[PDB]
Amino acid sequence: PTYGVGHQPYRVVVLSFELLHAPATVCGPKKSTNLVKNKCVNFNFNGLT
Amino acid sequence: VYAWNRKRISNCVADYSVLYNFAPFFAFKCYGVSPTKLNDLCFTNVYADS
Amino acid sequence: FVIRGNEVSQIAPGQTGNIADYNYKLPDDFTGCVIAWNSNKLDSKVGGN
Repeated sequence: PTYGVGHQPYRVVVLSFELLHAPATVCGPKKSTNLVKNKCVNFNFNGLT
Repeated sequence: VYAWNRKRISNCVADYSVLYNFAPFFAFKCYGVSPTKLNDLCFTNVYADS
Repeated sequence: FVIRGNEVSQIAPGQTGNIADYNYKLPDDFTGCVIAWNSNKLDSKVGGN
């Protein structure tokens, strides 16, 4: 505890994300709406806008 | 700061990985070079201003 | 993991050093986040931990 701040311990957590093309399993709390076809709309498929 | 000490360092082999042990500082900030590439390249002389 | 304060900058893509070379190496195409916080009140004891 008597060392300087440069030698103090630091806890490190590294969160690595996966941009794969497999079906997504970890998705955020954003709710999903219904599906509309044959109409000019904005779409958001698994973060693909 | 108005009488900063200048020391000339020459004719020696410099290992820059011991300054972390010497002093408790976070970042070894450098401007013209990178902190991790200071053992490959080498200069003529180096001056330390304290 | 837990490291020193001097070795926090080594946990990054494209970084070389003692930790990044012998303990934990990150990919150069890394896509993720790094979190580091001081733990001087948890990982430090008098006489050495």
